[PDB]
Amino acid sequence: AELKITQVRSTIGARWKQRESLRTLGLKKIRQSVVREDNAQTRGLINTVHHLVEVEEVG
Amino acid sequence: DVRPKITLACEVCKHRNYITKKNRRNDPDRLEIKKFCPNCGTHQPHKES
Amino acid sequence: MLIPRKVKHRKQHHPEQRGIASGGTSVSFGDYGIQALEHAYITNRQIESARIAINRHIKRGGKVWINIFPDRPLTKKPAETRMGSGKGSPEWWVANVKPGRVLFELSYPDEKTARDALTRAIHKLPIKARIVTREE
Amino acid sequence: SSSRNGRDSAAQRLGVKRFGGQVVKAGEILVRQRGTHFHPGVNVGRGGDDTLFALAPGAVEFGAKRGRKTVNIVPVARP
Amino acid sequence: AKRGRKKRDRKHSKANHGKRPNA
RNA sequence: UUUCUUGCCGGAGGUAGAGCUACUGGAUGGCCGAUGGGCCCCACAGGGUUACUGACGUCAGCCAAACUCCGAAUGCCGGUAAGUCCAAGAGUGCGGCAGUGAGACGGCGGGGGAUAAGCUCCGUGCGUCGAGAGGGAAACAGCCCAGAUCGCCGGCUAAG
RNA sequence: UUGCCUCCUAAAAUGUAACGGAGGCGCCCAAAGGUUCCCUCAACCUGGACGGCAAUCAGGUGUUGAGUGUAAGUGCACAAGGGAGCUUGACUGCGAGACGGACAUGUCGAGCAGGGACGAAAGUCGGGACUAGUGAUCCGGCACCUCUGAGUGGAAGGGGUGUCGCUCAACGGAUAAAAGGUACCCCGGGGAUAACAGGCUGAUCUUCCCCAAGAGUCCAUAUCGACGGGAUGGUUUGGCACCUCGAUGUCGGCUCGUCGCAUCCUGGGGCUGGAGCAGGUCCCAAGGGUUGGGCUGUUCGCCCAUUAAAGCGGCACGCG
RNA sequence: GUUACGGCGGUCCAUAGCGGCAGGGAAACGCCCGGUCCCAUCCCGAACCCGGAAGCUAAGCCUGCCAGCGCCGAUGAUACUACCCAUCCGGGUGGAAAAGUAGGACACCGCCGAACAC
Repeated sequence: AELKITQVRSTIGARWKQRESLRTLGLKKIRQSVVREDNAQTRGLINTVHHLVEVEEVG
Repeated sequence: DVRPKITLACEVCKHRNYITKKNRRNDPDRLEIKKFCPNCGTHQPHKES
Repeated sequence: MLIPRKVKHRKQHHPEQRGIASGGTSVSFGDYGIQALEHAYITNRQIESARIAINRHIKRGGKVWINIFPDRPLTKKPAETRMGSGKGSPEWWVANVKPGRVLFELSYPDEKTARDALTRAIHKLPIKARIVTREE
Repeated sequence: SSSRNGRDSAAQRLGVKRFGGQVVKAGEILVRQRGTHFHPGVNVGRGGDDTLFALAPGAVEFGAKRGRKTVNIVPVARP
Repeated sequence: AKRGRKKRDRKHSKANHGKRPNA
């Protein structure tokens, strides 16, 4: 599958792991979106930064 | 005192080879014991100085 | 009063007032009981007051159990002393009470009198406490 | 009115230094400990102060023998 | 008492989310 | 890319939680049943007699920071896949030239305090301020949103 | 109190502070070190003159208990614990490799000389069950050396090796060598740090409830109310040390106020524990008023004479 | 190839132990008799050696069966907790603890030697 992950919140006040998960996903600014594979690694990154991103399934 | 830092010297090479503690009260007499004299290259009897 | 015969360590850290009671939460001895609903360091003086209130309300008959024991020493430093210079001496004996802990139990033939005595005890106590019963 | 306490020794930085699976060299210290909380297993020696060290190169493994935790070194296949 | 109580309780606002500097 | 993030794999822990008849210090009952005091049979043999001080033991029940038969979650140490792709402005080593070594509050875990302090002392790949403007908190360093390259007679939103 | 060791705090790696909670230290052991071998009771009975909470003892199981140079983690009938022999691993002198921890500290494989045990049997076992039992450098000794030898045929006049000398205990050790007073004080700084005031807190303080036990001649609640519990206020003593130490003047009195109500008159309820009355106790509703003297530093008080009354507090303990 | 026959060795060393009931000696493992023979008692031929089969499976050994004591012990749930949401409460995602009952278990394999029939 494919996940469109959009950063909705900011890294200000976010933990180091959360910021690094965001940049590992490829998100550097609010409202930036990245299309990634719905694999275990992507799901773990999404779980770490879930409060900072909104995830959708790409049809 | 009590346990002085006695010096064990060999009988043959007569070299003060070792230093060790000994309770003078329990062992008042000079501590004669077999030790290794590097000058002699072998174990020789050493006694307290 | 209730004071331990001895304690291995007489200057202990404050009991952690967290979580609900995991043991002693049901009436195991008497017919009625007083279940705590908030955390509090219930002191030996409060225990004495509550048990005397129960005993004087039930007068002649009945049996009272005091499940909690105040074996935790809370220390107090001498009055008008600055911070530091060691820990204070043991001052109060408290039982770390958590919500759901049954503090006192009562057996008495008359239900109304038993409940009134437990109400006396609760009023003496420093926490919210309800009258629970063995019959579940 | 003062406190009789206030003394304490230096932390000795004991514990496991190479955990399970870590490749170590011969003579490498694996566990700094007081006593044998872990016992010397295979290719593992026990130091005078109870320091478990690897006797041979390999990967650190933790096993149990007669109910006693042991530190062993498993030889690593040559590449 | 009143001053500290008010300064402390004003952290219970939607904008502060239950936290303020110096409580 | 050695850094870091995520997944998985291997690993040691004794914390949170409890559990204590698993140890070291406790808790209502009766029990074969300890000194048995006490009636004594009237043995000084020997024995029931225990209204009361109640041994070990036992029965569901309870606590501990310096208790542990147990025992997480995280964290940490490694290995491995990748991800971050005009690299993080990453880690490491060697020379830069430093200042810094008075921190503050807030959230979590604690010590001292009265489990008071806008108190004090610690821990926190916790945050922010320090050194951070902007919006919200009426005003209001540390809270919340959000990190200001500069303009715009533009648009969408964050917390509110 | 200061250095070192152990534990907890310490939040399951390591590390982690406080004038946090507990203790140890800084020795001791030549047989308590090495090696080789071997073991074996914590408590009931029968008892065992004396000799019960104990003998020399004998059996069983207590299943690994039990106890065991000096506090935690370990070590057990696989014994780090308990006995025995050796004759001196008392294993010492030269020590790749690795390592754990700033210097300092700490671990050992392994190779060589010489030995000690065990030997048949193997060829195996580097001070103490382990972490404290210590003090840098300088400067000096003392033994040994294939070093130096201020022109040397040459020697005497320094170094190397191993060892010694510090409660240098303020234990990283400013000197080899050192106590105080200052209100006669001075200067450089600090609100980094105290006294006053302010601020936070509210232990203390102050003013306020109950299942009311009990007192109140009869009766919990007219008046009160123990044992316990919950708060108010910020007028005390404090705690903190946040503004101020390139200055925020203190107590008391005077003068002048202003404010709060937690009431010393004016209105009520209860008691009528006034059966009633004159009176009075208690609890609910600031406009005014709320004296003058003596003794008090007197913040406090007591006293004298009055008063309707001689209120309590805040205002930088209002106001220099 | 087989035996209630043997030793040697076997596991994140009790699911294996303790206890109770029943069974075995051709050869092994034992039991056992006297000190001429190495060796030993901090005394003792009790532990270690000599000659053994006149005699025995009582015990150890091992076999079968008992779940009584001990041991192991789920799933579920809860406690707890990382992160996240949440003004004081609390909640979501993920992970996830002993007791017990349901329960498991009176342990689990290879080398070689003896007789059996081939």
